[PDB]
Amino acid sequence: GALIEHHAASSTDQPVDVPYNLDMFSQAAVLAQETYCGEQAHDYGLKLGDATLLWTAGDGNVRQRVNLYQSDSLGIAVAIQGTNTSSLRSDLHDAQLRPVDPDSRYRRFLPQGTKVMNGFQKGYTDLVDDIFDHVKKFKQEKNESRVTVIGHSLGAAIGLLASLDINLRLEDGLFKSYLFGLPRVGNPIFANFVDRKIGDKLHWVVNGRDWVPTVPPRALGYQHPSNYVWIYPANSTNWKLYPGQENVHGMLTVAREFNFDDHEGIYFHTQIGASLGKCPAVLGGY
Amino acid sequence: LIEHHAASSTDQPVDVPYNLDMFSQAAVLAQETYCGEQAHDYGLKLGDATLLWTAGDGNVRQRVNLYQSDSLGIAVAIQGTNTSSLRSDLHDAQLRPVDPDSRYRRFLPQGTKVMNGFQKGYTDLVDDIFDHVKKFKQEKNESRVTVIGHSLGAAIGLLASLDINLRLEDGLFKSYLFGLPRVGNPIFANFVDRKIGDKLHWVVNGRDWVPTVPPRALGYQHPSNYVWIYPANSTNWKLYPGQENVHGMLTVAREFNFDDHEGIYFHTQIGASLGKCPAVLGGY
Ligand SMILES: *[C@@H]1O[C@H](CO)[C@@H](O[C@@H]2O[C@H](CO)[C@@H](O)[C@H](O)[C@H]2NC(C)=O)[C@H](O)[C@H]1NC(C)=O
Ligand SMILES: *[C@@H]1O[C@H](CO)[C@@H](O[C@@H]2O[C@H](CO)[C@@H](O)[C@H](O)[C@H]2NC(C)=O)[C@H](O)[C@H]1NC(C)=O
Ligand SMILES: *[C@@H]1O[C@H](CO)[C@@H](O)[C@H](O)[C@H]1NC(C)=O
Ligand SMILES: *[C@@H]1O[C@H](CO)[C@@H](O)[C@H](O)[C@H]1NC(C)=O
Repeated sequence: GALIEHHAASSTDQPVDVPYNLDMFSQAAVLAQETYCGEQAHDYGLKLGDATLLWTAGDGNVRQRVNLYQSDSLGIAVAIQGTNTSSLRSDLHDAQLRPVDPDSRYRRFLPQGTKVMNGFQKGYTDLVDDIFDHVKKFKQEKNESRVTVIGHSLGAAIGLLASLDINLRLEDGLFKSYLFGLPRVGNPIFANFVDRKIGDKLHWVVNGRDWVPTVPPRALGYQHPSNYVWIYPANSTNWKLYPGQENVHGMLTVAREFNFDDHEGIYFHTQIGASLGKCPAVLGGY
Repeated sequence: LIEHHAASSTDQPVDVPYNLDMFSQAAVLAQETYCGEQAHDYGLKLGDATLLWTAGDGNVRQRVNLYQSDSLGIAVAIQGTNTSSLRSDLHDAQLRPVDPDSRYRRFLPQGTKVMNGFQKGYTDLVDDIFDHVKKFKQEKNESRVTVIGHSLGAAIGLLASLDINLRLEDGLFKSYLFGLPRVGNPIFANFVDRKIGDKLHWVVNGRDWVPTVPPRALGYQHPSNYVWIYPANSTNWKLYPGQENVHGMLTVAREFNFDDHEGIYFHTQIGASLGKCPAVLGGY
């Protein structure tokens, strides 16, 4: 249709050592994986690391599966199910890709001109009311003010929206966010806002030459938030943090030499992937 | 989405190995394409180059000026445009990747695609260019043919350079392109490198937007080895090897402007609202 002529930042900052607690990142990883376990979905009481399963909705068909835990280190942890690269390759076309206004439940908290990808926001708005209801319920039952949002893949995209929304609309806001294989979600206005409001809480990681964080493309006006960890090579222990947005020393340096395999793999010693991790999911070991 | 891959070279930039006298000589001819009153001043001389023939008027077809040049031979310079015009017209059907025109399609790999708007710009002129290149090569006893262009003219120029090299006896001597937009897909870009890579010289000025469009996300890929003048209009220039070099233009990903398209390229001014008419070689 038309070329996006808006500018956007591409950071030139040098990559730094990853400063985060990787036990917590790993704990998030095993929960991200458990979202792909259908038979264990309503196994309430199941414990994965420090996190005990309390509630689940969705099934990966009409709505993404969401699993909610009490976790010693993460508080009330909400993990959202992702998908695989062949589903994303099939589904990301046409109306899905449209940059749209924020849903009315949270539109008034975000800058004017904020846009997010239609299919990702839809994935979120189909779950948001049940997530909010059950977060509030279990925060009250467990006397827990901390809320962590976690997700891989489509789950990471839904997760970014949930993390920002929870931080703006729910009392106590967000504690942490942990996102794995994150697609682009919104425009530069969105990305700057994410940085401003949840930048100090947000943790996200890209595995090697994963295609997923290259889409939707910058040419459609989409922009990542700041500071991703890049695991390179994929599945290795070689990780660094790439400051600012769309860092030129990172992903950008291979973004037309992607593959469809690195999306699933080993993230900080834990397997994540619909075809890869086990059920129930195992923490660490790789 | 375009799920096809494409190369993005990681090779370090190197010094520019080119004869810059010839690149500047091209630059004054790229500018003269913008001079409408002088379009038919046959005999006019700019550097080592004498005007022999002109077609087009910038309205229905781009202006093309044809010279005899001591250093470049029969030189064909194609008029470009300004960033404002490109911002307005690069939409919808103009951006579409299309098959090569039947005149040259069988010479190009299967799967080659070029931007529809730029190919139309060329195919509106190609027959007149071919006829007159042949006419003046024979009249001047000249086997060297050089193609030159800025802006849209650089895009039309790239197609001409390849087409001439494949279809015309003696092929191409040199190509000099300034502020080159993307023109075709990776198959095109690879083929350009294979067939005219050792003849091709092209340069981007600073944070010029034009060489960022059309986007890679629509399937477009630059050929190898651009000179980058950075900052814009300065004498700091390096060559960026391979295609879509990650150390170059891509490092100012999305922080373009609409002003560097016109400016100082190897000491000579190029741009529709910036030169003199007649154009001046060097001085800046
Ligand atoms: C990182 O780990 C993943 C998961 O083991 C690897 O994915 C496999 O890659 C091969 C080809 O590269 C495919 O044929 C398999 O189907 C993939 N498995 C899955 C479950 O996707 C990936 O290749 C690894 N990447 C690197 C760079 O080692
Ligand atoms: C390089 O040269 C060109 C010479 O025109 C500069 O373009 C001008 O820039 C100013 C400030 O942005 C604009 O207001 C003018 O309209 C531009 N002129 C034209 C004809 O486009 C360009 O800014 C210079 N760039 C650098 C980095 O020095
Ligand atoms: C990917 O996920 C889809 C949708 O759930 C499923 O039908 C398919 O079996 C999966 N593909 C692979 C290769 O595992
Ligand atoms: C750009 O070029 C076109 C020629 O079609 C002209 O009409 C327009 O006024 C020019 N714009 C500027 C800013 O020089």
